[PDB]
Amino acid sequence: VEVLEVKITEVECFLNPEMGDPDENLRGFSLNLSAENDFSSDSPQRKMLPCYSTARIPLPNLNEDNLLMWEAVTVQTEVIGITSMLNLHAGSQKVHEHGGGKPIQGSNFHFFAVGGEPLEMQGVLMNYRSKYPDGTITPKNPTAQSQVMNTDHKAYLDKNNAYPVECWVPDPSRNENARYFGTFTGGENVPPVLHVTNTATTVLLDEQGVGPLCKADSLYVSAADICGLFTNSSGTQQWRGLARYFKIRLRKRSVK
Amino acid sequence: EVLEVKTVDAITEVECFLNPEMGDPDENLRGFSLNLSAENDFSSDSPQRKMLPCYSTARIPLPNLNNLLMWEAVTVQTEVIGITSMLNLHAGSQKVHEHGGGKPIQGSNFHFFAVGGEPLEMQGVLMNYRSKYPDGTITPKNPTAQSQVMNTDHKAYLDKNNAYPVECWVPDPSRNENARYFGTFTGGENVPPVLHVTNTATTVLLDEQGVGPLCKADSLYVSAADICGLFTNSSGTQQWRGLARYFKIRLRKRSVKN
Amino acid sequence: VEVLEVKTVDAITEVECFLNPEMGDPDENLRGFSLNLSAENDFSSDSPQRKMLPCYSTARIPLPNLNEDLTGNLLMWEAVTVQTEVIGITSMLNLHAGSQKVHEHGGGKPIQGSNFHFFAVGGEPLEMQGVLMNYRSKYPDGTITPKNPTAQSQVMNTDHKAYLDKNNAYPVECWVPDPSRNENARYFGTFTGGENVPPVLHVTNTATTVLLDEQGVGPLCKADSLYVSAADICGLFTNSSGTQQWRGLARYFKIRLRKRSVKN
Amino acid sequence: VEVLEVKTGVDAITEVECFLNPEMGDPDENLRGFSLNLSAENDFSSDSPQRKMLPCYSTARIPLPNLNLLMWEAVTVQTEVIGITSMLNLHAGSQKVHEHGGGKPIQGSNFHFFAVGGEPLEMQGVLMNYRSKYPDGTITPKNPTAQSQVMNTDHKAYLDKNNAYPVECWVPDPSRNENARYFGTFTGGENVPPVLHVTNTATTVLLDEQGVGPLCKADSLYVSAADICGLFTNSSGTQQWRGLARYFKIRLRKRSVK
Amino acid sequence: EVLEVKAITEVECFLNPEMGDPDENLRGFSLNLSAENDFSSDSPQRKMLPCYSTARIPLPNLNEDNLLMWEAVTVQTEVIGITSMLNLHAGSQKVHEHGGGKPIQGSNFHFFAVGGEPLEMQGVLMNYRSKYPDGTITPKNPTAQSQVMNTDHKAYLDKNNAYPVECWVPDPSRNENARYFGTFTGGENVPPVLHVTNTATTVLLDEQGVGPLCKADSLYVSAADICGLFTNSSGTQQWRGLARYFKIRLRKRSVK
Ligand SMILES: [Cl-]
Ligand SMILES: [Cl-]
Ligand SMILES: [Cl-]
Ligand SMILES: [Cl-]
Ligand SMILES: [Cl-]
Repeated sequence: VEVLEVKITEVECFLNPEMGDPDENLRGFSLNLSAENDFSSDSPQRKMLPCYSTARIPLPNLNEDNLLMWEAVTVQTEVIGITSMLNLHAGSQKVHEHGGGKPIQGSNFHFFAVGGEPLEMQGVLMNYRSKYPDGTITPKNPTAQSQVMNTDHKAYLDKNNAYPVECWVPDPSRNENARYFGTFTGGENVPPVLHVTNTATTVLLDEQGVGPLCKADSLYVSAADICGLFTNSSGTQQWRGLARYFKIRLRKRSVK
Repeated sequence: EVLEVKTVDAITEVECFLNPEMGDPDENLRGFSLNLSAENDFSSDSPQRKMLPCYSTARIPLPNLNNLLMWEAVTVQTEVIGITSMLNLHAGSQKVHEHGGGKPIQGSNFHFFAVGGEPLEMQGVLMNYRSKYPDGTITPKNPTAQSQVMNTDHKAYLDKNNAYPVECWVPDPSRNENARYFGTFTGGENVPPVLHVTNTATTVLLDEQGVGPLCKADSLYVSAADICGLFTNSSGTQQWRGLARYFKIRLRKRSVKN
Repeated sequence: VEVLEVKTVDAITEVECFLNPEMGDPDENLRGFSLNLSAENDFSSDSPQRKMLPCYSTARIPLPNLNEDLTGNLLMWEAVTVQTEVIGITSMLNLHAGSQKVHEHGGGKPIQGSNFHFFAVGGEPLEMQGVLMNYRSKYPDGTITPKNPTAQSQVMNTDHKAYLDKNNAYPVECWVPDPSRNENARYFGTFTGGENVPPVLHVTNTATTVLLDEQGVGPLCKADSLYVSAADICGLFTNSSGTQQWRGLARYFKIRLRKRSVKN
Repeated sequence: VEVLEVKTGVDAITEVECFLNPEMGDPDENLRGFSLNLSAENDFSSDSPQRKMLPCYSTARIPLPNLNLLMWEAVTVQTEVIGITSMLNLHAGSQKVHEHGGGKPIQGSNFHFFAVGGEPLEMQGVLMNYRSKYPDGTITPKNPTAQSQVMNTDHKAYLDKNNAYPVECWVPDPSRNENARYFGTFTGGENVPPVLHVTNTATTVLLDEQGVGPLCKADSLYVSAADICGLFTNSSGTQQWRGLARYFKIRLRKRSVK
Repeated sequence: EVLEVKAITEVECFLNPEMGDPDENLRGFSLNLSAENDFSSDSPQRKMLPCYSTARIPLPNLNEDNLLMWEAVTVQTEVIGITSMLNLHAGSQKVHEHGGGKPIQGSNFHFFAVGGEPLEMQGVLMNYRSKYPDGTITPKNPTAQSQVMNTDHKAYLDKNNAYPVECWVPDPSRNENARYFGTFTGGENVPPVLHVTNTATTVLLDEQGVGPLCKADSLYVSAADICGLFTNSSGTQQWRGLARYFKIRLRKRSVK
């Protein structure tokens, strides 16, 4: 529909990570990782699989102000609790005899989105013959083509802690009413590098000065913040994730 | 000679996904190469077709037109699709140690794209001129020792998909007057892959004088190579892994003298 | 606080400060180091020694009172810019004392591994949010750590809010600056984790950070005080034996301030 | 050398292009672009490297159209390393990374350097070891002392012969080269990954603060390069330097001088 | 008071490194590093300690007859001989059987300054109980506090080859009349990364448009360029240093 003239409120929210949480005391961690399954019998357990975080954020009803819609203009966001990884005394395997614990390191994924509706996602699989567990939503009727680009695998990030990170990326051919940003760093011993500052703002307005338009007086925040692998004294490995903070500035926009 | 920009229906967007062409050794390993061999003498180097990753290319047809009118490519949005699929450490990859997770994809990688008004122009360079390339590949014809450095005979068009091996060919900086190309190669056993996705990033394709690629025959050419690293199997065999690349291109009608 | 016009002089002032690090100080001779790090404590049995936990540094700098009376425009000090650097980085080029040989007949092992470089400047104490690796850790007397933690303290638990109101008491491993508050401060930090991460530290008297927000307003010093805060964990020192210690260094601050008018 | 006005109108601009080959040592007719195997652990008192083990600076004089006063002025250069994807061949020659693995990538110490000047590059000599005995066909610092291992102002030369000046003996001289522009990056290490970019969208302006470029004496332009990509590890454990060609495209204009 | 800009001279100098020079032949190298000395008994040899380089450059007298001083406006600088490190055939331990020699690598420090008086140093020590050798100038009467900040340790860089790099840094609380720039990179395996170009200039003017002012007609250059460690065949290690070029553009400035 036709976007018209601008006619200014802040929302803030703290999205928890969904790393698998194998029992209550391991909130923020996945189950121990399995290794060396044949592509032809790869059946990962639910609690081993990090999933995308999402929340529907209700916004003030605009009935007392064609229509009006909230417009997202800017967001400030950071990963919460980065210094917790300076605890090298709890749970982690010694680097060597008499040494402290092994830092969280290895492959990591840091990702956020702000939109006027659920994030649109595309499925890609490492191994199309993976049997995903109950409580996950993964590409339906995958083929070999699902290990590169198969355009049947389209979804909405419409449920929290359901869509595994290894199965889904944001869809660049859609997401007209959202902005998203992500960096993947892969490797056995990659160091995590995380920055905090209250002086960083991201602008959400497009080439024509229009931010995401909030449908049904709601916005969707999305995140995945896999910080790396935690190595237990036994040699077992677990994903560790951290919460993400969002502060979103919005203004009223007339539409038709 | 390039004249005036034109100004209803003087703008068009086209979008597509290019699939990677890494070798596809069997019906279930689409997006991977055959296991890499090692330590072949220069005198007896005969790589199998399915071990060799190839440049991806496609020709996108644009609406016909008629001091000629041509479509001009102004901006591109591109990312690699499926970067999170590397967070599956449970399938096929060798354990990092006893009781450990699978080894992540890592090692030598190459990220490349191009947008042109005609096929990408390539220069051939070889690690080993005596390498014997298999049927189904197109490689520098009749190379010499000189072909291991610069040999100006090795000129080709990226004019066929899944045929031009990445290890044999580079974009030619002495040509490609009607195209824009971007590439980064990172070599090493342990190189971490580092990949960014956002729908807010745009490359401008216009040159110093405000002209983008002009599409001959109302056709646009997209080119890619996205080798993400090596997958290490439980046995210790390694394979290339690749991913698809998204393109969105904004074009505009431009007038040209005959 | 409704903000009005910048005054112009006798309108401008500069304060400077050297903040020492609080790495734990295990004995009289090892100022700037932690106790030997322990390893492999079960989450159900994790009681770290006071001297093993580096803490945030903080200092309160007194400023000149500006108001003849408070009876309906106040003057306040506004922080505009800061120069800051880590003091003594070249001390890590001592490879002859205490550090394990890299191999037979080799130099000592450089300081390396996980590090955290953090600073802030505010018109009030830094506001902090608690997050724990392990909510079952038993923290020692003389530290201030998240009260009544649950499993949610391993992710985000909005109950863990604190003021950095005391030097050498808030452990770096329990607390981050709170991006949901600190309306009247500016903070900057980088965490780099890994067993063999190289330290990369720059010194120059030519670098300035601007503390003004989008509206051109800097931190406003309530009660004629400026709060500086730092954490500079440089990495891990590996002794002959194989035991490791955090090493930390002091941070310089030079802050320029101007007189700003406010309503009330 | 008094500089006056930039000349104007038709035929006031020219454009030269050059593919400069690397000079890595070429130990036999088939190993064009490599060095001889690296020796190791020679005492400083008895260090006598074989010529084919020593990479040298590349250079060429490019002759320009005769003008006579007018001189050609170099204003821009586009430059690129050629064949960077050739390092994705891990099947030929190189030591396997482990049992059943691919070949070991080229990695380690690397040097990427180019220059554009209106006369030969001016160079300063600096030795790791002043007692090194250099072989026939190489040009190295004369009568070096222990001071040659730091700064000896005696060691001035012109880059006036291709494949003669060893890269280990010479650096561009920042106290001279008023009539040239040089750019280099040294990365040292046993395992450093090579990182190389290609794009036809990057230009270096060669104009100084006053807006003056290299003025081309005796209607000559001097290009210079060193592109040591890293070390190739043969399956026996021997190592060789691997070099690549460098492309130049230089835009020039006529400048008035008295 | 700093008055008006009155014309122009250029000074140049190549400042040698001071790495320890253990014998006549090993100019530009330290003595083999010792390891594992107790804090309570750490007595390093003179020839093992790299020191700061400095030189006072004499300028033309201005006020033979508002007074005039020389103002330093720009500097071009680079490290000289970076390519010498491509000699892997001399002295260095092989990387493996039949392999080339081990490149120089590990901890490095690259620093320069330009002032109109001597560089002002602050003392900080790894180990305050270190006993420093004759021929060096180090913090007087140090305490534990000398391992962090101890304001007693102030000194002018007044003597070439005397102030050990490991004991001193530029003082950011002082040096109103100099500009300094330095990077430390620590670690066993750190690669040296060095750039050369005759097209890079550092501007030395401050916020108010004023460069360093040469107090009594002299300009002071300071440097330390520790490139990393050379590993001999035996396994022993020595610092390697390189000279630094400076070209400094100066202009006449009126003062009170
Ligand atoms: Cl699906
Ligand atoms: Cl050909
Ligand atoms: Cl609390
Ligand atoms: Cl000479
Ligand atoms: Cl002192």
